[PDB]
Amino acid sequence: SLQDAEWYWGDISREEVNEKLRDTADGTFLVRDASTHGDYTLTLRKGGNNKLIKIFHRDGKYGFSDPLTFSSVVELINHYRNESLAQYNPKLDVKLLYPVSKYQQDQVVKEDNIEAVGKKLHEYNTQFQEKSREYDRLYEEYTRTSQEIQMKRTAIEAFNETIKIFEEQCQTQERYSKEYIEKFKREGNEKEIQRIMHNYDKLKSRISEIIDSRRRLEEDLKKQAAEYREIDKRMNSIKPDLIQLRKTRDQYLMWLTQKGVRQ
Amino acid sequence: PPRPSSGELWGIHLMPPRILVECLLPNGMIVTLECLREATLITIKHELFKEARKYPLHQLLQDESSYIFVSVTQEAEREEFFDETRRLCDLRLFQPFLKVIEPVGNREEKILNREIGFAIGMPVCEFDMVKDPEVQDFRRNILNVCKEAVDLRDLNSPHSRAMYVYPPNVESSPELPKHIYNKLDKGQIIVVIWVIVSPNNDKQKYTLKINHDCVPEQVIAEAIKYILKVCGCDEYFLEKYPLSQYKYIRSCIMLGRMPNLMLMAKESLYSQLPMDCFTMPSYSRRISTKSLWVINSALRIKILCATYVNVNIRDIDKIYVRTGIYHGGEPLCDNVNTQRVPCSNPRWNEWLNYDIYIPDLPRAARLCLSICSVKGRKGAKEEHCPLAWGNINLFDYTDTLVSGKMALNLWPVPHGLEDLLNPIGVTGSNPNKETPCLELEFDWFSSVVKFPDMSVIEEHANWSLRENDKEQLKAISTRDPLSEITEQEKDFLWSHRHYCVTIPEILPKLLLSVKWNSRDEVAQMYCLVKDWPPIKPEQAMELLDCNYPDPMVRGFAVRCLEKYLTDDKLSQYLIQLVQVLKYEQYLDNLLVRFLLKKALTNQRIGHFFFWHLKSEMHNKTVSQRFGLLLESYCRACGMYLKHLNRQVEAMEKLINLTDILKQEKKDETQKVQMKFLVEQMRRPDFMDALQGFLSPLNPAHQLGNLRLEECRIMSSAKRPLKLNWENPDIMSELLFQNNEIMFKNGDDLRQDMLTLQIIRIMENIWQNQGLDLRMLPYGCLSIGDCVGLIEWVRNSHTIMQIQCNSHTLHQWLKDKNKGEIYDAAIDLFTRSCAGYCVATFILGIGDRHNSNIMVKDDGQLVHIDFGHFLDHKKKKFGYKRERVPFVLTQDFLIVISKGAQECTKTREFERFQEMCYKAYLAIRQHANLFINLFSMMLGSGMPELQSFDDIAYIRKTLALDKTEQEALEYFMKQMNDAHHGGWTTK
Ligand SMILES: C[C@@H]1COCCN1c1cc(N2CCOC[C@@H]2C)nc2[nH]c(-c3cc[nH]n3)nc12
Repeated sequence: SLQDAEWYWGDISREEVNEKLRDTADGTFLVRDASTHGDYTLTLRKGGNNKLIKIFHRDGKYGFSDPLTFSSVVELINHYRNESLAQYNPKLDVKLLYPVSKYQQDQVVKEDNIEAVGKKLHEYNTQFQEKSREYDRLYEEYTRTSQEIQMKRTAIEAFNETIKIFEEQCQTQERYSKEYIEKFKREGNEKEIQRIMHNYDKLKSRISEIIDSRRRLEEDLKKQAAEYREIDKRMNSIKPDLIQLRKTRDQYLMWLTQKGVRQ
Repeated sequence: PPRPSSGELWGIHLMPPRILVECLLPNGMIVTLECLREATLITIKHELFKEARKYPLHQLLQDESSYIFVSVTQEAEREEFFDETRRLCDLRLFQPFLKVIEPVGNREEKILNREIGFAIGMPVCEFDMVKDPEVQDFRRNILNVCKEAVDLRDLNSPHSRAMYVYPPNVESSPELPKHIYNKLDKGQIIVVIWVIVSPNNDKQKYTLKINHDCVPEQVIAEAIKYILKVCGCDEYFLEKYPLSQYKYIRSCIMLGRMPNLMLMAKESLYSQLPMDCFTMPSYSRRISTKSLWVINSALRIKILCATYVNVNIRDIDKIYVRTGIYHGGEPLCDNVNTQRVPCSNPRWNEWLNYDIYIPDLPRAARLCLSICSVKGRKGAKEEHCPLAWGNINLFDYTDTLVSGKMALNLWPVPHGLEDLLNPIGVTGSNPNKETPCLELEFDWFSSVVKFPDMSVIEEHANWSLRENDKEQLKAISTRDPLSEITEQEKDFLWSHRHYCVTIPEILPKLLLSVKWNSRDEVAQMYCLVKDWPPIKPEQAMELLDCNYPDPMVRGFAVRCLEKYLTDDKLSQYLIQLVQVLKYEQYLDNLLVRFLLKKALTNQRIGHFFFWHLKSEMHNKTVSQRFGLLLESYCRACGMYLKHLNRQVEAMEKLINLTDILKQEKKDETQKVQMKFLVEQMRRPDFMDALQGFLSPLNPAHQLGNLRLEECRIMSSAKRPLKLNWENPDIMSELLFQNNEIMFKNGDDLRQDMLTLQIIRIMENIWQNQGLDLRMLPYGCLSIGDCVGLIEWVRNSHTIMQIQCNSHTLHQWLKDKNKGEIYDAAIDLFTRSCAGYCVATFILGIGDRHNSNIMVKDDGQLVHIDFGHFLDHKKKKFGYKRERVPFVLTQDFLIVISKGAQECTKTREFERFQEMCYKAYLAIRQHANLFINLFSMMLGSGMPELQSFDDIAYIRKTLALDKTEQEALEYFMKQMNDAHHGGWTTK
């Protein structure tokens, strides 16, 4: 027929086609009006790309090349739905096999009266904003958590390097100590051996304290590392639901404008 | 790693006045010492070695002058403090302890690498740990650009070194627009020159009227071995450009303001010039094959396994790995998925077979893969959500095809991204190894598979008009870079690819017709671009976007810029030129070498080159790339590194100061916060840092001493800071004596920084076309993660502040601009409404109101807080309408019509409409430039600017798919529907 076939989508934009053809198998096709009348543009999927094949028009005949043979766009689409495009241009060796039908546009409509559609559109629009606020909120905790984890990790890097310094201090003190505690052992200077020992205890204590500060920070890191993974999960669960929720909202809106008076 | 916070210690934003510091003496002793937070190391080292005598083994301690301090900084780096004049609070210590050590190694080489690490925001020694060969090769091989720059910099006497420090801020053409030349009388421009007296530095006014064509040396000779300078800042007329070409004079012409200039002896300037001495680093000191075309087989990659993914089993059903071969943004073949495995068992070992010939893989071929979650619980439609992504270059930087097993750490999905793959994303592995890891395996061809040479390319290349046809080719070149390109037109260009050389501008469209999946067509195209006449710079840039990845293509683009890109336009488009560096596959390319060469030969360029790179060092996807580029720049930028660190340390204290106000003191009243803020800004460490340094908004502006009275914490949410300085220039009474800036810590100013850049570019287009739509594009700069600076326009108040009646806005302008100056204020308010009304509609700026719009006593309109742009409201509410954000209200129309009722029926509103129509068409004429500018920003990270389908918004507000007669009728219709009638056609 005329403007009744399913692959004719009238005045859809290239973006509407790219989404209708995104991640589609080679051969998926559809036709729309000229972006720049009544000129037409067949859109075909080939090698993960969206190829635009203009449908020229001269004195009641349609075709891709100069010898416009076909007398109707329906006759052109149906022919190449069974014949390969390579006969026209060898570079495109595929056929119109997967038609994008208006079935998807009329899908999800559900209701038939403007009020029901509008009342239902208002329900979906409410749930969408409520899941967007929920998502945007969850995203900030996601970003905040990710940053504070990077900080804690760098801090633990600092704790290690610091502990290495204080441990170097110990082995340093052990080397000089013997050469002098043995000299006091014979020089009867017992109280000077106690002063050296006391400073060593002061140093071992700090090391034992600094290690516990790293232990508590490492414990906090485990707590935050998991809290990040739970946030990531909740986000990878809200993203797929939020998407189609937005699409369903847009469709109800598309249904409302078409059924309503247009300019 | 980079610093966690900006505090004086980990977990503390401010040291108390006194604090305890553990000192590790070289004899194993540990001495606890109480120090003033502001104490210097030379002092602490003194008191420490006085106290040490009270401890054992004090005999074997050498002289205190024989030691220095070392400690662990908040970057986990063990730093040696060779500058014992630094304060304890300025050390960025992790914990309060100091070790005493005898200095070793190259002391000079250590001091530089510490200064370089400070500006970078990361220890340079971390680059030494990088095992990646490409990294080290970049660090060594990039030095030749450095040397060649520092050589040209001192090729002559101080004059050459002067052109580097104070380049001429000149336009790209000395031709004066017809509306600018009218301001001159008989082609002459009156100028006043002041000369500081040799004794007592008195001012000698010497008004004179001279031709705009006359070179600075010619006006100098008037005076009835010397240099000129602008009073108030540090920009010098060091070249023989026409005085009109210099921006300061050209602006003064249109603004009617009389140019005030200062004459200098040129010896005080040459003497202050330092010795920009570059020294080779340490990594420069210490340091069978089969062609790709010979490999006969199809491409295949074994997806072995992955570690984990974060998603509860109760919501997501299965997971799979989606892969795909890409050349830029377009796939070289249909994407190939693996089998759907349960979330808890990421294992495939499934050799993915791609429908592509191995010999036909283009040079820039890449693999884009991601781990997706499938959720088929909602009917026939099963939702696919991406979990993590990653990209790889099939050829490494050495033309060597990949082979063997490989491990890859994947990145999180960028907010707002909905596609299953992210081919615009950066290549390589994620440095965060606490992320999912994907095991792959490329087959191996019993030899190192390499890409054929340029010689073999041309061999395979040589192996292979109607006037109306000529017109179709011409029109295809004129179309914008984002217009639809049908297959018929692709073959049309490909079949006439040789004739296209006469119309060089068509090359972008021509490259889109190439079957990059065909070694045959690719080889032939290499030969056409090799001998393709250079194109204009604004059009070459398009070749650097995510659509043109091939090296030969990008190389040609680079050589166009090297040949025809002025230092003015390079500073004008620097934002995008820095952004496009993310798209390059390898660290060492011609683009980066050209930019670095320009950064090292122009300080006005290198300054923003540095801050643009620094502002994204927090971003782990480009931190290594920009880190290595910053290391090379600082290693050779000469003495300006000292001034950059002065800027970095000043910002670090403002970040710390504002961090305390919004964290530790968030619940205290503003009367208490100001008390705390004034008390902190009076300390020695804070005044030494935030006084006497160059302004990051404009290194020509000298930020001197603070005016604490004018400083104030803004009574807002983000708690911004308004700061005031004194202009130390002797002639500070001319340009300005107070330089005010708003320090914002919390709001991402990148989108606002880009919007102000496009507004400048828009105003430049108008001035060249005789349209003084006097716009005030104040300065905005992002210097970190949600940290930035904004120039404070003096004497401006919001339209809501003015109203605290319809005529209220007009009666206010009647005051502060009463009398003979009235017609000037109205002319500015109108000319600014036109530029803003057109710029906001074209871009889709967030709605304006009495708070986003401001008016200066000048009558100048100043919009603020643009925020969103493009189709940002389409995702929230699915409306397919182009919005009119800036709707002139009755209050605004009364001002334009000089207070006349029936404002739509006045000659002033007629001229107002003319400016809008002329400005809208003017921009529409340059739509190729603006579509490329946004195209070069797709990998930036702004949520409202991700896919080319976001840029299509400006393709609609400019009605590009309509005729210029239909576009002006569309603009009128849009403006007339938003203003409720009034816009007429004449
Ligand atoms: C620096 C700019 C322009 O010069 C005048 C001052 N200016 C601003 C003033 C202002 N308010 C004044 C009133 O109290 C609240 C708030 C502090 N808010 C802003 N927000 C932005 C902005 C820019 C990008 N994004 N946002 N600029 C300004």
